[PDB]
Amino acid sequence: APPAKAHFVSTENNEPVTLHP
Amino acid sequence: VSLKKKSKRRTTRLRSRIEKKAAESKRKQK
Amino acid sequence: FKRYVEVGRVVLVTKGEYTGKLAVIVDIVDHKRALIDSPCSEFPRQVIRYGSVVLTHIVMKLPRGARSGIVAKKWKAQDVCNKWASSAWAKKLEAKKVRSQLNDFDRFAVMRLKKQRREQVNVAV
Amino acid sequence: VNIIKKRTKPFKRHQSDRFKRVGESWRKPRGIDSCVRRRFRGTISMPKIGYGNNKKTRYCMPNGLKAFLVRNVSDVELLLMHNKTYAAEIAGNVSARKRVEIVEKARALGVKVTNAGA
Amino acid sequence: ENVPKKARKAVRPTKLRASLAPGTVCILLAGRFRGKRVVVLSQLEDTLVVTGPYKVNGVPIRRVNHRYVIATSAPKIDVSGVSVEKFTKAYFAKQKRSGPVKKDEAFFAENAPKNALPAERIADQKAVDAKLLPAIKAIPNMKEYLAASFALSNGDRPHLMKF
Amino acid sequence: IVAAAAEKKSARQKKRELIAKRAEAYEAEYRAAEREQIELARKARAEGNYFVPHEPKLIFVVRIRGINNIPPKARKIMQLLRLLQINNGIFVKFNKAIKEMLQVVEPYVTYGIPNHKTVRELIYKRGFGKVNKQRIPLSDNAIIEAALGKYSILSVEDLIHEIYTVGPNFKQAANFLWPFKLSSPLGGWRERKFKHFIEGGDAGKRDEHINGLVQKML
Amino acid sequence: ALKEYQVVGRKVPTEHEPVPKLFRMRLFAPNESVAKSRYWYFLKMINKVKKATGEIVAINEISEPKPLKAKVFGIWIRYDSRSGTHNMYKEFRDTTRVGAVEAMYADMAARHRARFRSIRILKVVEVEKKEDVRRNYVKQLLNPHLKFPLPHRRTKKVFAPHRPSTFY
Amino acid sequence: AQGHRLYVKAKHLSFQRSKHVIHPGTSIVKIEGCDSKEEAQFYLGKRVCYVYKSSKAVRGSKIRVIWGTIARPHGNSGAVRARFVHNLPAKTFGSSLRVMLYPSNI
RNA sequence: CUGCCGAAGGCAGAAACUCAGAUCAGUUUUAUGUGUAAAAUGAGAGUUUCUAGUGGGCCAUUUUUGGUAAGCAGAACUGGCGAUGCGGGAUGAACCGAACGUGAGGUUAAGGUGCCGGAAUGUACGCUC
Repeated sequence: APPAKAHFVSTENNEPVTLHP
Repeated sequence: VSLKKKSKRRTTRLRSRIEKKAAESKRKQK
Repeated sequence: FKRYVEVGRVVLVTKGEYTGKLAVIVDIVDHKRALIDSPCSEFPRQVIRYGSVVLTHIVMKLPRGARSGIVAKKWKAQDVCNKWASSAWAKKLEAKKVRSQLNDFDRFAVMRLKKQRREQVNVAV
Repeated sequence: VNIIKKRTKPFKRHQSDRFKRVGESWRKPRGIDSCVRRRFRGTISMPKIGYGNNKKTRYCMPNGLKAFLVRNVSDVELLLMHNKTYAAEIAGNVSARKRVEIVEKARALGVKVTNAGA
Repeated sequence: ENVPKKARKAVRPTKLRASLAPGTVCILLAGRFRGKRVVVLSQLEDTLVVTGPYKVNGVPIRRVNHRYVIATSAPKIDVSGVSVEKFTKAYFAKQKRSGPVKKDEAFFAENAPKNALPAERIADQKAVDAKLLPAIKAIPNMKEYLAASFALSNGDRPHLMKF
Repeated sequence: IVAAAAEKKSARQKKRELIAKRAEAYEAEYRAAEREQIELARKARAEGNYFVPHEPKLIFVVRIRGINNIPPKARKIMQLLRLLQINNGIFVKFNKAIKEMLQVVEPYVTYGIPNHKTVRELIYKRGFGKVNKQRIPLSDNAIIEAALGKYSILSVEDLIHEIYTVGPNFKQAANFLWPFKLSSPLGGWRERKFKHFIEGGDAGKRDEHINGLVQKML
Repeated sequence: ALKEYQVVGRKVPTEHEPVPKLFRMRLFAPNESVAKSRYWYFLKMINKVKKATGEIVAINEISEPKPLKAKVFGIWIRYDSRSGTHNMYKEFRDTTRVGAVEAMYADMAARHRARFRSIRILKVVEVEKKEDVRRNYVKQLLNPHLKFPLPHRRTKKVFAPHRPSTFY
Repeated sequence: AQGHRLYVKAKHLSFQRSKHVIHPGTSIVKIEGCDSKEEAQFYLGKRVCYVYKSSKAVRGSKIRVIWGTIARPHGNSGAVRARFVHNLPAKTFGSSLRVMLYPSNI
């Protein structure tokens, strides 16, 4: 398996959520 | 001066025996 | 001669790349660090520990947390510059600085001059 | 080119400085646990092949000419074409008559002699 | 009779220190005139063709290697008014010893400045001094500074002092 | 004789601008590749979206532990990687199979992605080609053209491109290259050399920080 | 030293999860590599997301918006001790969040013999309100008329000719 | 009485050594007035000389000199490493050396 | 005397000849369940033949059962020792580095920088009488 290629990761659908341990 | 009754420095058998029997203690508690 | 760590005390930096510069404490950050400023442009606003500075005897009225603009304004109003120089301590420091900047020909100038100073050694009988 | 010696101190047999029945000539230690053979610190070094000198200068005297043993005038004449690289050394058993005869022959040859003044 | 290989080492002119410009006062760090202060007339291929005013400190026309010279910040002395092209390596050439069979107190009596030293060399030195003295007389303290000698003392750190 | 000399000089010249044009093309390609990554990141930041760079296909591995007290499994793996000394460095085509292989010799080697300067610096200075099973320095392009001429590699710049960009002939280019014999790092390692790089040590993956080590190594 | 990083990541999309959720954490680490590993183990222990099936989508160092204003930072952390569990909350007055975290690490290593791996940081928040401050020494610093002489004055050049001043 | 000393003072401290191994090929020299490696940068390449006296008169003088050159700094406190034409004797530990001002670089 | 090769708890070497191979690997991926099968990297791979020495033991490692105030005993693998000098742990058969031709220069590992001892009585924050 080759290394993962550059792509896009749209976040307007799932905005990042803050995680705390 | 040491100012002690028991020497703070240890013999090589004694220091080696700790790692001998400390490991066995972990074996026993396991 | 007390030199309490006040808000607005002017200080002389003695360790770091800003050695020999004059600053003023704006805020006391904690037990062991403080915020200082200075009207001089070459010295930027920064937080410095007390081990890298010696406190002076000059205290200048200054509201806490003031920006560099009015720190220069109040510094010029109370004339802190050349008030520090008026003290003999600054005269000794600048005399040392000029003596360090001195050169071999001018060292020979000092040679002759202090020989002319020892010229007299005249004491009244 | 010049002369470079890797080592000048000669290898002495171990304990030859303690016993006289033990000669100064090098003998390789054979004991399995001997300090000399196991090469501990502060011990006399052992003859290694790495101690050899440059081939272009090996066997050459300090002046660069290899010494060639000579007994008679014939041996002197053999150094005619090698006078720039070999030097005649007189054999120790050559009598006085042949020594002076040989040394003038070498001096006429222009061949250096390493024991001429004897 | 082997022929050595052609070495690819060519000779290029020396890049002297920029501080050793002609007309600069410098200290001799070695030689018979160690510690003396001199005025650099010009720069030769390797050394400095230099002299202290002989009527001041008595330092004749001499070459000194640039690595044995302390350049000063003392004000420049004009040297543009005197020619320097007569000072060449051949001019300074010490002829040739031609055998060490000498020094029986005769080579040393026949030496010194009375003999050997031509009256011509005295003429250039006096001419250079005649063209140099008016400048150092005009600017104060050069005559006394050049007559004095350099020496270290207690509390003197050469890596801190700047000349 | 004059015709042969002129024919030799001409063809050798025609090879020279060929090398020059190729090197110029590769240099332009590198700059266009870095420009596009910056533009991709900037536009993603402007839109609020995120952009994931390509994961580099090239890895540089340096062995940092001696030949003593190594388990046979790690010994065999580093034998496969041709890391038979400390400080020895190799370019490896990082892929799926290499990752798990390096996970075993992780305590014994450190690896990260080299930049253009590192791969250029290494080949110019530490670059020794493997010709006829002999270690021959890359002192001229004659060695490269005579040893890798069947893979269209004709100069040092061509070799640098095939290594840095992981070309189709990367295996042949890397196998032609003797392992780099780097010196002990100037300034030294960290306090402990045999912890994980993530724990304040030096072993294991270090990503873009292998360049800083290599500068000290060289 | 330390730098504060934000790490945003997700698992690799599949047919089961075409649009995986995006997980962002604010965490402190000397460099990006330590931050990514610090994040990955945190993600493993909170949400059971494996490192192999995930990927770091965004890495961004963060600088202090107002490094020239003295602030008070309260830090909620969890400690692994003999019992393996403890909760602490400290307050540090400093002009930067990074420096406050560095001071916290130094204090905990000095007091509870705590290491970087033993300490996990839950939250570093700013306390602007004076009343919300709980620590007396922080309140001592926050008093308006703070004043005190220099503590620990402590003062090659061996063989000084005169006695030290160590005063004014 | 004071018109001389175109040199700076120094002490021969010890051989460049490990705990149990000494390397007499290079020596450690402590220059008076030099207290940092950046200050030792000035003295790098200078000519250090060891001056001693002997009983037998050679060339009509009692004084013998061993030449040397400062090569690199040693440590943080200003000590340097010196290499001599003849390695200094181990009985000169703590003896006085004279570091001259040539070859000058300023 | 020197040099080279070099173990063993069926080996190492010698000679006689295959194929410029998909031929092997104290290895990792892929597929099927540590076994097997068919990509990565490294290496020139091999087959029959005969002929020296050895077949011991100590130390630690992870997998279990029998156990007791308390240690302990019996297995399997793994290495180190043994054939191995060197740096460090004040010194040392088993601890941390590092595998050794003769030298010059540079840089490190482990461990260290008050003096003995080469190297900061360095910087920064706390704790302790």
